[PDB]
Amino acid sequence: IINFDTSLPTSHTYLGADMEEFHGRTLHDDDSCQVIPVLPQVMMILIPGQTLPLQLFHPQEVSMVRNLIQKDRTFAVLAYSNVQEREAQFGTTAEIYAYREEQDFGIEIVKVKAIGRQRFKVLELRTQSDGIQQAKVQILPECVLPSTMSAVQLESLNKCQIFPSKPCSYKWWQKYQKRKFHCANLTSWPRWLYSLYDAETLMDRIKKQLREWDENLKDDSLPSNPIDFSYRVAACLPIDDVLRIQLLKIGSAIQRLRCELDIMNKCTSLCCKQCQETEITTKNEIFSLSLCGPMAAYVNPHGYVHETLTVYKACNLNLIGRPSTEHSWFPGYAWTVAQCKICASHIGWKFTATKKDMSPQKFWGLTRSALLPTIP
Amino acid sequence: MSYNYVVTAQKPTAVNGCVTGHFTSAEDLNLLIAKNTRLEIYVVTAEGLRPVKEVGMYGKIAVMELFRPKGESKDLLFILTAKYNACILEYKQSGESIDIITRAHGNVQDRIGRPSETGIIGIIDPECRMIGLRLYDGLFKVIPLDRDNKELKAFNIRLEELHVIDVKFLYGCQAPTICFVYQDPQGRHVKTYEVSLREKEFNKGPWKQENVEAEASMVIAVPEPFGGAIIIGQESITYHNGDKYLAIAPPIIKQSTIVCHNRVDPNGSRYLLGDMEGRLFMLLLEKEVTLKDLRVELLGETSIAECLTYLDNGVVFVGSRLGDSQLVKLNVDSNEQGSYVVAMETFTNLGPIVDMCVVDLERQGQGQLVTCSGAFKEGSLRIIRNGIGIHEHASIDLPGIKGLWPLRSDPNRETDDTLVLSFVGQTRVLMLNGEEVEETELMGFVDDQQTFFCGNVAHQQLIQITSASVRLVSQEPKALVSEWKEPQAKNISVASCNSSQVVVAVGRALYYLQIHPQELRQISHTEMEHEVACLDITPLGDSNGLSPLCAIGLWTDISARILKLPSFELLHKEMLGGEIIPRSILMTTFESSHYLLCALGDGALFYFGLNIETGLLSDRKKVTLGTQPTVLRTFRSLSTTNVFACSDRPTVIYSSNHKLVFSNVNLKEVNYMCPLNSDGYPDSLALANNSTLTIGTIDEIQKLHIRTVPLYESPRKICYQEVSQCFGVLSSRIEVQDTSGGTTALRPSASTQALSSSVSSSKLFGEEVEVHNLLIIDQHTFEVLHAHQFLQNEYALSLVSCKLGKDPNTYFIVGTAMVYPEEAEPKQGRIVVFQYSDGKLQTVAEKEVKGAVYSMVEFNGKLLASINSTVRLYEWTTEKELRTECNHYNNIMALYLKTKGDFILVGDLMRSVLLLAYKPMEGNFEEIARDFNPNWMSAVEILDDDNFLGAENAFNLFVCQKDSAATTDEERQHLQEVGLFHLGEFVNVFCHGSLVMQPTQGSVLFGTVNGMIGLVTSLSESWYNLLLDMQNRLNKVIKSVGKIEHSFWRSFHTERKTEPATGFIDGDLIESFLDISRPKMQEVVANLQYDDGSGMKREATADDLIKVVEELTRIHWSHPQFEK
Ligand SMILES: N#Cc1ccc(NC(=O)Nc2ncccc2OCc2ccccc2)c(O)c1
Ligand SMILES: Nc1cccc2c1CN([C@H]1CCC(=O)NC1=O)C2=O
Ligand SMILES: [Zn+2]
Repeated sequence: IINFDTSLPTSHTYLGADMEEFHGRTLHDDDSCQVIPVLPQVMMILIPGQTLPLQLFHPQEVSMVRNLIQKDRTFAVLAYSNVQEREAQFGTTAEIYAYREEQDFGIEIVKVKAIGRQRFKVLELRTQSDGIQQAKVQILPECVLPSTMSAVQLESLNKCQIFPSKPCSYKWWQKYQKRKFHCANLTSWPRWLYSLYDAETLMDRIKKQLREWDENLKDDSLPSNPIDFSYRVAACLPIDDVLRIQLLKIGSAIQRLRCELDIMNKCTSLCCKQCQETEITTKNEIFSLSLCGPMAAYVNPHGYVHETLTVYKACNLNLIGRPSTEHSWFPGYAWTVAQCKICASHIGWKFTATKKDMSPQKFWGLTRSALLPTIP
Repeated sequence: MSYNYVVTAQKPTAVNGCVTGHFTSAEDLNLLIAKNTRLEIYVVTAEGLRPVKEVGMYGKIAVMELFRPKGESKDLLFILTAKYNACILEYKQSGESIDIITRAHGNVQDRIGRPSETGIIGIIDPECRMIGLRLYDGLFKVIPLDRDNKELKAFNIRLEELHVIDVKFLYGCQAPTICFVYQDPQGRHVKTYEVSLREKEFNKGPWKQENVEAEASMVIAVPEPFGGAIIIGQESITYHNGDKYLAIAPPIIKQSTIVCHNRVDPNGSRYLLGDMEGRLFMLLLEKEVTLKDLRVELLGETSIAECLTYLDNGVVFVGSRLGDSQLVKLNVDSNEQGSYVVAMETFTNLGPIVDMCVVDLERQGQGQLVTCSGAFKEGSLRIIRNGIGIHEHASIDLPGIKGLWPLRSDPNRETDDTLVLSFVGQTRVLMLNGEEVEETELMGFVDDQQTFFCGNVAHQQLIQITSASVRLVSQEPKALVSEWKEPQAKNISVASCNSSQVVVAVGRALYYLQIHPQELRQISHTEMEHEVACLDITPLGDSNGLSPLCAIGLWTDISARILKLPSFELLHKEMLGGEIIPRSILMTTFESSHYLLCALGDGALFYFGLNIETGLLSDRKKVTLGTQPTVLRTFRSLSTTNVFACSDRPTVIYSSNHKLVFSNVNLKEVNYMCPLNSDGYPDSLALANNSTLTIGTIDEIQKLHIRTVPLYESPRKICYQEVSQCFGVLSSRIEVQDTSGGTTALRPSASTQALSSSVSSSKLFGEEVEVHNLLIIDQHTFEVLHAHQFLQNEYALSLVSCKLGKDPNTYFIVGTAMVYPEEAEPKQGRIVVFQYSDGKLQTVAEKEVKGAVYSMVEFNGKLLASINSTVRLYEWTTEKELRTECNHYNNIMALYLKTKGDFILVGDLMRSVLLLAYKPMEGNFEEIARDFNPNWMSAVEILDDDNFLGAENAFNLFVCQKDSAATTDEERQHLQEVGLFHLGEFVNVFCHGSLVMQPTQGSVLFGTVNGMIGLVTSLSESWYNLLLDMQNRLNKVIKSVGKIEHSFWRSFHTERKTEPATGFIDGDLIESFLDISRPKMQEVVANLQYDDGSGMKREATADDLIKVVEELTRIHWSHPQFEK
């Protein structure tokens, strides 16, 4: 990547001029029952730690958000098992960190940037007179587990539990496993099995696999903490809604990291969800043009949100229309609509550089909704 | 089901702490030993350790330290539990009453805080100003030891260093001063801080040293006059003081990590050091007074030691969690032989129990539990049996013994001096002088006839009954005085005798004889409908050794008619069990009660109550003691009388609370026995099997008898194969990288010492390799009959013994994984089917799977195996191959597999539980229910069709349940939590062992890391409710050490959530009801509701609940008294 600031995509500059920023400490108690407003148009499955960009034009939505800015600034994003029937049993809370309202020309527009915070289960869903939906919600706790050996560790061996910091050498990981899981001899299972349930080892395996697909991730872009790392990878994985909802249901970082590793090993190809007879791209093509990762939520001019995955090369797509820089999510690039050759479905857009110096000159933005993960 | 009763069968045996001091008195030296929830108090004596007091606490003991505040006459004891219960305890003795007083107590947990990696560290400063607690990263907790602080109120001082490895208070400092090792990005360092008493804050310490050994892990505070600190790493030992630094890295400590230490003398000249492999070392501080150098000496090998405590007279207590604890002696030959250690006592430790199995599950003969116990060199098989032990004093090799009779040759002497033995067609006499036994001839006794009865008789005479004749012999003249013969001179088929009267049976003819001075008179003659089988004339009740009743067994039709004497008239006829003929008939009085005992050839025992006046049956009860025919002989224990039953399983019959006990004798086999009360063997007995005569004395208290089979390597899994009379044991041994392109063993061990051996392939640094094996181990001698070695890097995970399909062979079947350090998830493994025959293990078949075979069960004649995240059913074909029938993908690794009927319980380490049903008409599995609840799970078991038991992180049990209150599929597929309980132990294995230890239904045994062994059994709702209420009432009456609440102790606990127990009755609590005073029992049961069978609850009495609880105590093995 040359002449492209990978921090621009996360800024959402297309939303407009500098937006007022709010620092929020609102977190509901674990297992608490709370009533949270739901925006009707939003249909995405939000993952904790994932930024959601929203543009609201309907008076009822604008008033609810303006009222929301005062108070918690928290709204509920529902993971819909059935989009047509509006059926959702699980969801993620979203907290607004950036807000701007435009009244120019007498047209009232609210633009907001929000971050996913807490997972929840839908106890009840009710529709108010304004048309806004209020959801009865039960907060789902983030399960943090102690080390497996903490229950069985010898007190004499407790002194050796902390170990000298690694210079990810293979020799160091063998030493880590032997020292960390030595008390496994007291149990019915081997040390290597405990490593399969160890967060640090699992994150290292995900980082190594990601580095192979994206050598450009030379820096430690991923978060050090297991919970943040698990949420970051889950948001960026190009997977179908049912798999994403199952990942959202997981309450343990260890389980989430294991599910992500299994998906990364199992899935190699991405295809059109409609026809399913077109291979749009491969894992090697996937790359992160944003600090956040390969895939992020972006909002269109009509307020619709698309999770767009950045790939160097896409195939079996037809380009319709002329390149436009208008409302471009990636600044310095023009977008042209891309349709599947067989079924004409809108998979995404091809982004072309407006300047010769910029690298990459061309890249493809693919919507997760239009893509199905395929296992060879 | 939803109502469970959990009780301890064997208390934890592993030692997690050991301290010395003066708790019992200022003049006693004590050894205090921590065993999880138990505290043992010994007085150190020149002979060894005197047990004085054992106590349980409602907590896992994490810190145990003795200390003496100013103005205190003797030491106090500080305890902290794993749940942050803190207390100060005082020992109070009043004559023979011993109470543990709680001087102070309180919970010192912080509402938020990250528990440190090195765990809880508790330390007391040498001035006894304060207790310091390192519970959480970033904080040092100080509890002032002021007399007023009886709630143990504490304050926290921030500690910039967030990764502390170890800390101590230093000696010889002006203000309390800590010294600690910590790690940060720049390395591993040691630092000090003073504690400002006025400011409640840290002040800069006297010294520090950065960049110490990367593996520096242990701090030792050296007393005055030197002061300072010793730091132990992996290769070095350093000393630090304000201006002083010393360092040594002796080769002698290169090989293993030092992990415990102990100060030998008060001034710090010498320390004991133990490494993880059982090496014991002496650390010597050399003085030039200034410290000039440090020296390390290897003293020898001990059990791997969690804790070491020097006692006195060169005696060191070794506390072991991986093996047996020991008392060891440092020798006095240091100048010439160098320093050596010799073991003087060994203490049983069962922990860790990593697997176990039950043998002889049927309750006719009590079952035995065999455990895979220990690890590495301490690895062993432990065989546990509950029974009456006999202390053998003498063994004599005389084969063919058919009878044993005690006799007193000298009328003046009370003690028996003669033992008479019968052999086919022959009788021999043994003379007993002290412990010297010599064969001799008794004049007046015949040696060419087998003796039916021999004994001392009235009129100072001896009697010998033979098939040929009845002989009466004088004692002082030592000659025959009379003889009785059948009129036709026919042989006597069966004989019965007592001091005054003799009854003998020839065929159906029965003759009654009485003994008169120098005379034998035939008082009565009788004929019988059937051939006589057995006769008894024991003189029950008050008489001059005179019995009015004769007991007879009839061969043609089995019966136990009782006849009047000298009337010879039947007064009762007893029930006939069936074709099997009666072998032994005995009439005995237990306590003041009178009973008639009949034994049968089938080994059945029928006991019927009798009345001396009426002699009719009171109750007909049959108890099966053994398959072999049983012989009954009366013996006297204390003042009471007991009966010893001779059979394949020797049995003693007790009488407590006017009931009839049937306790097992811990002896292989006994055909004949008699009491023996001689000057050399007082109050003893003589036993005889087919080859040997043994003189011994009964233990007098039923105890757990544990046989240890050392393996010198780690036992991992065990199964019993009955048809082969052997156990299969998977095992592993560590080997080190050889210079000759190979690996060599550290020592000989069961897998390298087998009678016969095999390998999976003929294939051909200092790095360790694990080598895995299948051991075949003889169930009677525990010889290693065979050892099979698996492939290189092959890990053996699971083991079953079973039959499959239509094949009549029983096989050992092992599941494996191929483990490579580069590969995290195993991609290769196999299932191997073995057959044990001709002393050989044969590989009958082999199946390559693409993953780790974590678990296996025999399912309805088929093999069910868990490979990676898949559960697979295999059929065993007539071509001796495993054919996949079906395969079920899970979203979880199937680490835990259990089945009942067609149902399958699947579990993972994260507490994810899946219930599967095999559909026969679909040849596939169906998922019935699931429950995902992230938490470390260590074991699972199926209680019944709807309830599943598991053990999970922070030492808890749980029960979950397939709800029947459901119509929705979503409800049916969702498991209900119905049981939660903080056990306080880590469970590695659940196994069904019904009535092995024979109001409760079912029987699940579990084995734990600490060597504790527990039982779970089911309660009806009515019993659970009575027992739950009794708990709450017991809890208001029972004195808790440290004043910890039972409800708090048993609350389900994780670091994130704490929840009250439910669905579980604490049997250990319920059983303590038997120990409280009579007034306290009645306040316990006041307003209690005793639901008898009628459904109408009435008021409970103390005596109701006494009998209820006493019956509960009989479901499991009893606990040994600690002190004498
Ligand atoms: N910060 C950050 C950060 C977070 C996440 C990621 N990557 C990812 O999640 N997947 C990812 N990446 C690179 C190449 C291929 C990738 O998917 C593999 C895949 C393909 C199809 C279906 C399912 C999985 C990152 O590259 C950076
Ligand atoms: N103009 C128009 C009308 C209807 C839908 C959409 C647009 C533009 N757009 C995308 C195009 C890709 C981009 O980089 N930013 C966007 O906003 C849409 O998704
Ligand atoms: Zn298509």
